[PDB]
Amino acid sequence: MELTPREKDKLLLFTAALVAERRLARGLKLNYPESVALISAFIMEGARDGKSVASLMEEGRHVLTREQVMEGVPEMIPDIQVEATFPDGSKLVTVHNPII
Amino acid sequence: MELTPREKDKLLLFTAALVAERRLARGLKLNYPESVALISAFIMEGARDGKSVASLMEEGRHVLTREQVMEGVPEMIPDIQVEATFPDGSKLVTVHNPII
Amino acid sequence: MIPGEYHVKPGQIALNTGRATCRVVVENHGDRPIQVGSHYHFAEVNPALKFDRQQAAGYRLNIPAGTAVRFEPGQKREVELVAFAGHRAVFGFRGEVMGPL
Amino acid sequence: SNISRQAYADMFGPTVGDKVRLADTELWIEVEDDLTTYGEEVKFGGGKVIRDGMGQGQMLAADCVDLVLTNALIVDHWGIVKADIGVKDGRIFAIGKAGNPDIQPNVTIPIGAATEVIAAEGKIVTAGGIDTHIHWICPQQAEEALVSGVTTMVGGGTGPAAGTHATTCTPGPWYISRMLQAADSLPVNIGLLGKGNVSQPDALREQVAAGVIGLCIHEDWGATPAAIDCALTVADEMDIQVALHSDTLNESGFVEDTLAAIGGRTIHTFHTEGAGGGHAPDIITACAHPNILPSSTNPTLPYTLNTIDEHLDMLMVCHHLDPDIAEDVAFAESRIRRETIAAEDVLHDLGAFSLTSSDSQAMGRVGEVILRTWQVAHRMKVQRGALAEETGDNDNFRVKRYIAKYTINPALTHGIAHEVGSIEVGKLADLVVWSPAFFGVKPATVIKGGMIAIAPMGDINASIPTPQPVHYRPMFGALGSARHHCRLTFLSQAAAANGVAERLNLRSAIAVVKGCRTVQKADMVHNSLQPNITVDAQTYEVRVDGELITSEPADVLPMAQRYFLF
Amino acid sequence: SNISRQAYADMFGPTVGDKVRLADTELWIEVEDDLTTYGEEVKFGGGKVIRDGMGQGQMLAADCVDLVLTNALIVDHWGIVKADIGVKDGRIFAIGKAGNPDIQPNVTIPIGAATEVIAAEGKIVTAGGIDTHIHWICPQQAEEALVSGVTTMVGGGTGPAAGTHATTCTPGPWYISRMLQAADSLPVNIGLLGKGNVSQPDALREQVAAGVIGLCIHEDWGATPAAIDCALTVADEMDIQVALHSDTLNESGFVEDTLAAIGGRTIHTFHTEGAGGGHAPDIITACAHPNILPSSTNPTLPYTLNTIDEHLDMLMVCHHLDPDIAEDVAFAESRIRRETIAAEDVLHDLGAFSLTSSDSQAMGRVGEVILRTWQVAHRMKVQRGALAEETGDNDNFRVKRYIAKYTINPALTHGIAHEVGSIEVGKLADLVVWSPAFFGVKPATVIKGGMIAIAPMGDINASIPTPQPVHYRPMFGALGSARHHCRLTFLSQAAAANGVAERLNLRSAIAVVKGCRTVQKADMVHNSLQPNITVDAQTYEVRVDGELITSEPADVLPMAQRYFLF
Amino acid sequence: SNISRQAYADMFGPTVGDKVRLADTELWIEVEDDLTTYGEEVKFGGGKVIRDGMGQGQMLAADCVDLVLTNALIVDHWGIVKADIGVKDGRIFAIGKAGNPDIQPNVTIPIGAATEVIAAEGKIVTAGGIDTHIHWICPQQAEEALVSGVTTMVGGGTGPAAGTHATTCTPGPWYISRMLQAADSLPVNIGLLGKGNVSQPDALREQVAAGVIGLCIHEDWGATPAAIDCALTVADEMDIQVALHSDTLNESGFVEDTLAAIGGRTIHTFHTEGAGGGHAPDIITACAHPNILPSSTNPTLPYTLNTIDEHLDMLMVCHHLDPDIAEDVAFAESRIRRETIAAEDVLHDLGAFSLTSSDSQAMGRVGEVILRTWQVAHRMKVQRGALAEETGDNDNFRVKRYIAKYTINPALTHGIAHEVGSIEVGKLADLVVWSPAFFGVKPATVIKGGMIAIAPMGDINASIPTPQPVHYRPMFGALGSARHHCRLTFLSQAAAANGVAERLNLRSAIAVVKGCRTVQKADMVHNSLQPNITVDAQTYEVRVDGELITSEPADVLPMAQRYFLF
Ligand code: NI
Ligand code: NI
Ligand code: NI
Ligand code: NI
Ligand code: NI
Ligand code: NI
Repeated sequence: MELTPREKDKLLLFTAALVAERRLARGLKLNYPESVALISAFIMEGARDGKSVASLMEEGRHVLTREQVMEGVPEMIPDIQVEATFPDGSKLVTVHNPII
Repeated sequence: MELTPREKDKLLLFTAALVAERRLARGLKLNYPESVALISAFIMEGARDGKSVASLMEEGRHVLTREQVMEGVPEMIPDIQVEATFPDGSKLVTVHNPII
Repeated sequence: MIPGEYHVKPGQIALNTGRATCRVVVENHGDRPIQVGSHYHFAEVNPALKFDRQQAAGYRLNIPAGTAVRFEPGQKREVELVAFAGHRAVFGFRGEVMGPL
Repeated sequence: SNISRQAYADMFGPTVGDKVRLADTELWIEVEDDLTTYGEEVKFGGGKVIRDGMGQGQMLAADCVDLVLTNALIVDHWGIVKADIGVKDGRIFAIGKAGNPDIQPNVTIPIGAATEVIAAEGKIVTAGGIDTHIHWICPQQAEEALVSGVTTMVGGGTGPAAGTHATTCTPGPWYISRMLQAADSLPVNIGLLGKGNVSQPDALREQVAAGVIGLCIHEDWGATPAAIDCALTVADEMDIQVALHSDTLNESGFVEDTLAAIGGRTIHTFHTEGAGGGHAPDIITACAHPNILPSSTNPTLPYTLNTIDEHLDMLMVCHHLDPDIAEDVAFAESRIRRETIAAEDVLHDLGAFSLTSSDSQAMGRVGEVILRTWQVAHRMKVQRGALAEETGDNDNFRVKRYIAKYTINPALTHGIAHEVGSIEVGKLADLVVWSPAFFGVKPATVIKGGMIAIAPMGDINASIPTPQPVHYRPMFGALGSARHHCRLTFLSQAAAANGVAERLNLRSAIAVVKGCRTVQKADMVHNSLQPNITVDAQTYEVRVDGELITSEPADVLPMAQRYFLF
Repeated sequence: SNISRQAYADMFGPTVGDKVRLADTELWIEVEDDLTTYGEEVKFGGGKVIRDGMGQGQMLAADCVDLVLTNALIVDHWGIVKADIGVKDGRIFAIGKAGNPDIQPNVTIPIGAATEVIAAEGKIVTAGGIDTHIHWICPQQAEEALVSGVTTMVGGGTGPAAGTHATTCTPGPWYISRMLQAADSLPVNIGLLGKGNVSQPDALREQVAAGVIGLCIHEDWGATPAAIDCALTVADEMDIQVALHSDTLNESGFVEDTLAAIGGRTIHTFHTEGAGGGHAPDIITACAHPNILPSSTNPTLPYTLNTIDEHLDMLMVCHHLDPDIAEDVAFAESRIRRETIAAEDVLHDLGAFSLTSSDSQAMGRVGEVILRTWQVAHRMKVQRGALAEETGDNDNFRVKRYIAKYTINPALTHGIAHEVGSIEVGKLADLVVWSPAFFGVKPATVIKGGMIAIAPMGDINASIPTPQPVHYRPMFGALGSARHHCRLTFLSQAAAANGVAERLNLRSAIAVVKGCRTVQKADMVHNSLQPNITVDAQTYEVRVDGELITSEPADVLPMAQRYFLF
Repeated sequence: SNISRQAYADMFGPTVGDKVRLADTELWIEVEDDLTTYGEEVKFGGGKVIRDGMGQGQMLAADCVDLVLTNALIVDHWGIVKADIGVKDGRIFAIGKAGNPDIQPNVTIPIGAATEVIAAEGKIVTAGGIDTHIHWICPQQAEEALVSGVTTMVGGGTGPAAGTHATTCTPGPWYISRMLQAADSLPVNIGLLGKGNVSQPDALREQVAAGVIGLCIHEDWGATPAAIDCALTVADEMDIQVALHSDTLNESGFVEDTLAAIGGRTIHTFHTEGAGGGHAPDIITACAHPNILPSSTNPTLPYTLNTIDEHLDMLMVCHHLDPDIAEDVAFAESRIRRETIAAEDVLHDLGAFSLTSSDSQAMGRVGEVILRTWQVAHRMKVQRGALAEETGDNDNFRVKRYIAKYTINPALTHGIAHEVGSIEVGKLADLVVWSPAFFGVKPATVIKGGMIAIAPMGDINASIPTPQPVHYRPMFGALGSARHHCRLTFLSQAAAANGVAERLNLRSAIAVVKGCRTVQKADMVHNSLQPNITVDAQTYEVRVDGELITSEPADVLPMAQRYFLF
C-alpha cells in the first residue's frame, strides 16, 4: 500500500466518523467531536466520488441539523475543514456554519 | 487484550480495508491502496475461518476483477502477501496476479 | 496507459565482446546436483565435475551476469567459457591459485 | 553470449535507447548513456556476481566503497544515465562501473568486504529535494517531507504561534538557539531563517551570529523599503540569503518601489506569482530581473478546476485575516487571480520561474513539492508540446529543467549547493530510489548521508519485509546518534566562527553556507529566462513580449487518485 | 475614533466589566482590570500593529522580550485581568502593555526583531497545573497530563510494579538515580518522592541525598508512629516535604495517635477525605490543624450518581487486596463512605481542603485534575450559591479559590513555588492558553519554559494547521535538547550540593526545593480554613461547628459528554 | 496455623508437588523445590508482610536489594523451583528467602527502605530469550522481539538493503560504527556480525577491530572453502564466533567439502535443517560433529499442514531470486524438503539441534522464537511421549531442554554467557514474568537490566492500570539514559581495547565477548547429542542409526488462535 503519514492520519478521521455514524443511527444527539468527525468524513468521500470543492462546501451544511446535535454544539463549530485527494489533486474544503 | 505491536499493525490493514469495502459498494473503481487493502483483509479472515494456505492463494485471485479497479492498477500489483494466524500458527499467503 | 512502463527498443545485446572463449564438455559425477555462477572461476568448481581443468584456467562462464548453469547428477554438457580480465588475479574459491594468472 | 533487449531490461534495468514512463504521466525519459561493460554488470544474490573473488575484491575498507547502488537509472539536471553509484563516508564517491578490478574490466567503483549493496536495477535514482519555504509550525512536517523525497528543509518558525503561522521567521537569538537544538532530532538537513524586518542592522547581525542562514522579510512584520534595504545590507556583509514576501497592500509603494529598494542586490522572491503574498497584482514581473531568484509555492501548481474555490478561505486563516473586516477581505480578489495562476505554469515551462517550494501549513502542502512539479510538467507537455530545447523523441530536457527546480536551484539560491542539491561526487549522499510506477509519488527507499532513513516496510513479524500492511517507518538512519551523523545543521559563517555549535552543544554535522550574494538568475540551472513580462493593472493579464501567456485548468491529474487512500 | 463594546470584544477580546462563561458551566468571570491604552493595542497580521517602526521597535535582543502573548485574559489566584504577557529567557518577564516605546505610550513590554508573537485575544491564559500525587506506573502519563494543562508532576514510582501500583515511592538510591535520568525524556517538570517508611534515619537521608524532594509514608509499607516520626525528623533537617497516607486499619492507633506522632510538624496529608486511604473513618478531621496541608484525589470530585458503585472494585486492584479474603473486603465500606464523599465537596468550597491531585492509576485519573476541580466549583455554586467573599455579580472569588488548588497551593506545599505555580514575574513560563468554550477541558496551546510543548494540530500536509483530523501532537518544546532546556528536574538541597546532576549526567535544568518545613495551613492561598470539624464514628456524618455538612450527587456534569469522543 | 494446599496456591502460588499447565499445551511442570519457610513468606500490600519493622528491615541501601520478586516460580535450565529473586545493581543478587533478618528466619535476601517489590506469586519467571539470527532490516524488530520475551539480539544489517535482506552482515567499519551508535536507541542487548566472506585476513580483522562480535559467512557473498577458512583463521585469533550459511548450490563442493574447509574448528551453523540455506540436501548432517553448534530458524518449527505451501514463495523474495529464471527456481524443491522438515522436530527433541532463532524478515518471524520452541515441545510430547531422561509424572526435563535452546545455549555459542543467558547470580537482570495461561505467548512484565522496559498497560487516564484497551507500551527502562544504563552493547576484545566505545561516544554499558573458540557440542546444556545421522541424496530421508526419523504435520497448534487478534 505504501501508506504515507497523512493517509494513516486520515484513517483516524474515518474511524472517528464510524463511531459518530453509529451513534446518530441509534438516535442520539451528537456531541462536538462526533459532529466534526462525521461531517469531515462526508466531505472526504465526496472528493473520492469526484464532486467539486464548490459542491461539497454547500452539501457539507446539510449533514447534521441543529436538532441532531447537543446544545451549544453548532456554535462550537463556526466552520469545518478537511482536505482530500480529488481527481485534480489535494484540495481544501471549508464549510462555514455547517450545522444550522 | 494484551495487544502486541503486530496485532495493532493489522488493525491498520483492517481499517484500510473498511474504506475500500465501502467505496466498492458505492460502485467506484478501486485504486492501488484500496485494492491491496481489500484483498489483504480477505485473506486474513480466510485464515481466521481456518481455510488453508493453498485455498486462499487461489481464492485471493477472485476478489476483484480488472473491471473493478482503475486503469493500470492490476499491473501495479504483481502479487499480494499477508500473514495471519491460522489454526496451525502464523503462515504467509502469496497471491500472484490477484487481479485479472 | 500503464504506470512506469518501459518502451524497450527491439534488438539484442552482445555480451563480453572482444574476449577469448573456449568450449568444454563437463560431466557431473556426483550424486547431488551442482550449479555454477557466471563469475565463478571455473577451474575450481565442485571436484565432482569432470573436465579439462587445465583449459578452464582463468576462465568463467560466458553467460549473462548473475545467471547460473545447473548440472543434475550424471549430467554431461558442453559449456562456453570466457577469459577473466582486469588484473587477471584469482583470489578465493577453493584457493588453488591465489594470485595472478 | 547474446541476450534480447527485453530480457536484458527485466534483468538489469533499461539501457541506451529504452524509454520509461514516469508514473502515470505523459512524460517519457529515454536512457542517454550506460556506463557498464555488457556482461560485466554486478548483481547481488545467490550465485550472482557480488561474491568473494568474483565481483567482490580483497581490498581493505579504505580502498573500497561502503555502499554500492547497482544498475541505477540516474535522473539529474546533468543527464539521464545508467550507472552504478558508489558511496563512501556518507558522500557520493563515484558514478561508474562497480566490481572487482582483479577480474573485471573498467571497474571505477571497487566492491570489498566492507561494501553493502542496494540493488537499484529497474529503479530511478534522484537527489533529495530541497524545500526552501518551510514554516516550522510542527516537527511532524519533517517526516512527511522526508517520505515524499525532500531531504533538506530551510525555513523559520518556533512552533504553532501566530508569527510562525504567518511567516517563515525564527525571531531572535533565544528562539534560534532553541530551534537549532531541536533540529538535531529531525531526520532532514535544516537551516533557519530569522526575522529580517528591522531598520537597525545590529538586530539582524545578532540573529545571523546566533545561527540563521538567511533572513525572511515578510509584510506581516512590515516589508517597507527601509526594512528591505537594511536586511540586504547585512546580507551583503554576512553572506546570507534574503527571502522576500513583499507589501501586498502597496502601503509603502508599488512593486517598482520594492524593486528600487532592493537596488539590484541578490534576493530570493517567495511565491512570485502573488497568490501567496506580494504586491497585488504585479509582483510576478520580478522574474524579469538578473538579481531575482524566483520560486513558486505548490498550492497553485498546476492550474486546476478547484484551485480558485479553494484559495479564498485558505488566505484568511494563514495570515490571521478577519472575514468580516471589509479591508481584510477586499484584497482577496486582488491576491488570488486566475490570470496569474494560469500564467505561472507556463512561466515554469519556459524557465522564467526557477524554483518550487511548499509554504508548509501557510498556503502550501509539505509533502507535495515534488508531486506538483511533475503534475505541471505533465500538463505543460499536454498543452504546449515539446520544448524548443528538446532533442530526440523523449521529454528528457523538460525533465532536467523541472527536476532542477527542487534540487540544485534551491541549493544554489541558499548557498548550500556545495554540500547537497544534486548527484555529484563529494556531495552528501542524500538519495531517493523510486520504482518507475511511483516516481514522484511514493519512494522505494530514502537515503540520508549514506544510511536509509525511511522506507516502506511490511509486517515486522513477517518472514519477509513485503507482507501487508506496508507503510513508511523510520529506519536506522533516523535513530539517535546515527541520525546526528547523517544530517547537517547549516550555519552562517559568523555562527560557525563564534562556536555556536560547541556552545549549544549540537550533536549533528555542521555545514556553512556561502555564495548567497553572488548567485543570479543566469546561474539557475536550466531556468535562467529573464522574459520581458508585463501585467495589466486592471485585467490582470500576463504578457511576455506582448503575446498573451495562459493555460487551461485541469479537471484530472496523474499522481493523484490512483495512489492515495484519502 | 470610537468603537462599540461588542465589536471591541470580537477584535481584542473582552474588557473591563464584560463577563465570560467558563466552558459549559454556570461559572462566570468578569474582567476586573485592563492594562491597555485604548487604541494602542498590539495586533499581529497583515497591516496590523506589530510591524517595523510601528508596534515593533529597533532595540536589540537584550532590550526586548522573546515572546509576547498579546491581549490575554489572565485568570490567576491574584486577579482576572486583561493584559499582554512578556516572556524572556523562558521566564515571565512582565504583565503589562506591549509595543514600541518610540511611538506608543505606556509600553512596559518592548517588542523587537527578536520577539515572537502568540495572539491571545479572546483566549484565557493560566499557569500550568501541578499534580503532587503521581504514581509513576508508566511514562505515558506525562503526555496525558500535559495535554490537560498540568506542567509539573511530583510523585514516585519505578514503573508497573506492585510497590508503585500501591504507593508513590521511588525506593532507594538506584531507582531514584534511574528515574532521575529517565525524567529528562519527559516534557513536564518532575520531582521524586522516596519511600519514607523506616525507623532508621540514615536510610532516609540516603534517598534525600540521592535526589528525592520528599518522602511518602504509606500504610502498605507500614505507617506506624515510629516510621512517621522518623520521616518527619529527617524532613525537618533536610528541608523536604512528607506526604502521608495513614493507617486505615487503625492497627497502631486511631487518627488521633497519628496526629500525635506527627507532633505539630509540617506534613501534607494525601486524599484527606479517606476514600483513597487513611484512618477509617475520620482521617478527614486533619484539615482542622495548622500544620496539615490537606488535598483531595480526583475520583471523588465531585459527588455524583455513579461514584459509589464505581469505587468498590477500584479499591481492590490498586492495593493488591483479595476480594475473597474477608479482612481485605471488610474495610471496603469503612474506606468508601457516601457521607464523607459529599462533605468533601463542601469543604473545598469553604477552603478547608487546599489542594487537588490525581492519584494516577491508583484510584485517580491523571488527565482530570483540572477538569474535576471545576466540575466541583460548578456544582457548589449550583447548590450553595455565592460565597461569602464574593463581590459583584460574578464568580470571580470562587474561581481564584479553586484555581489556586492545582497551581500555587501545590507549589507552596512542596517547596517549588519559587520557580512555578503562578503567573508572576521571574517564574518559569509554564502557561496554558484556552478558548473559553473549552476552558478546563482541552487547551489551545501548552507552553513549557517558553516554548510550545504540545498543541492541537491538524492535517500535516494541509495548506493550513486547521483541517481535520485535529489532535494533540508534540511540538518543538518536547524535542531532544530543546526539551531539556525547557523543563526542570527538582532536586533536594543535599542532592544538589553532592553534585548528583553532574554524576548522573542529567541534561535538564535543575531547581532546588526549599521552604517545605515553614509552610502551614494559613499560607495556602484562599484555602486556609481550619474548621472545627467532627466525624461520627458510627454514622460517618461530617459536622462543622455542629452543623451538618453535606451535598447532593450530580446526575449530569459539564465538561463531560459534550467534549469527549469516548 | 494450618492451611490447605489449594488456598495456599491461590495465596502464594503453587508449591512442591503441584503441577502447572503451560498455556494451552499438553506440557505440565511440577515444582521441584520451594526455598521458603512456611508461614514466613513475604507479601506486599495493606496489612501484609513487607512493612517497616516486619518484613522490611532497617539496613542501609548497600545492605539490601533494590528489587525483590516475591514468591516466583522459576523455570530455568537448572530447575523449576519456587523462590524469591533479589536484584541489586541491575544484576541477579540471589535466589532465596526474602525478608527481614531481625524478625524472620533464613532470610538470604534482605528487604529495606531501598527495596522495590514485584509480586510474582502465581507467575512463572524466566530469563530473557536470546536471538542469534537477526537481520537488521528495520529497528521495529527490537520492540516486537522484546514484547515476546527476547532481551538480546545478535545479527547484522544496515537497514532495508539487498545485502541485509539476504544476509546477517553489517559490512565494514563505517556501517559497523553507524549501527553501534544506532543501537543505543534500542531497548535490547545487541551484538553485531560483520561480513566474513573474504580471502584476505586483514579485511576481516578491521571489522572485528571496528566492533563486531562475530562474522557471518553467507553463500550470497560467496561461501567458498577459501572464504570459510579465512574467517575461521581470524576468529581463532580474535575470539569471535563464525555463523555459517553454506553453499546450497554445491558450486565449490558438497557438504563434506565445507566440513573439510572448516577443519574441526568451532562454528555455529545457521538453519542446519537446510530450508533456510545450506548444502542441498544434506547440510543437516553437520549436527553430528563436536565442533558444530547447530540451530534452527523458526518458520519450520514445528512441521504443520501449511508449512510447505508457504515456503515456496518465501524463498524467492528473501535472496532476490527470479521465479522466471529456471536456475533460480530449480533449487526450490532441493531447498524445501518435507523429509528434513519433519526430522528437525525430532532432532530437537533428542538434543541433536541445540538452538532456536528467528531469521527475522528473511524466512523467519522475530516475535515467534519462544512461541515456536514450545509448540515443538508440545507436538513432540504428543507424538513421542516422555523423554528417556524424564523422572516423575511431569514434563520437567523436556522443559529444561527446550528452554535452554533460546536462553543459555545461544549465550554460550556467542561468548556472552558470562553476562546473560540464564537466571544465575551475577548475571544481568533480564527477566520475563508470565501468567501461566499466557506462558510463551504474551508476557506480564519484561525486565531489562533491573528496570521494567515494556509491559501490557491499560487506559492511561484510568483509575487503575487494568481497564481496556490493554496493549504493550514502553516503560521507563526503555527511556533515554535509563535505557542506556539497562542495556549492553557487546564488543569484541579488540574493539574494547581500541577504545571504540569512547571514540563512537556510545552511551550504553559495554560487555566483551569471550570463549567463542572453546565451546563445543558437548557444552550445549541438555542438547549435546552427536547422532550418527545420514541423509539419502535422492529420497531426502533422514536416518539416525539406520532408523528412520520423522514426525507428522500438525493441523492445529496451541499458542495460536486463542491468543491473537489477527
Ligand atoms: Ni509568504
Ligand atoms: Ni509563507
Ligand atoms: Ni495513597
Ligand atoms: Ni496514591
Ligand atoms: Ni541464512
Ligand atoms: Ni538468514
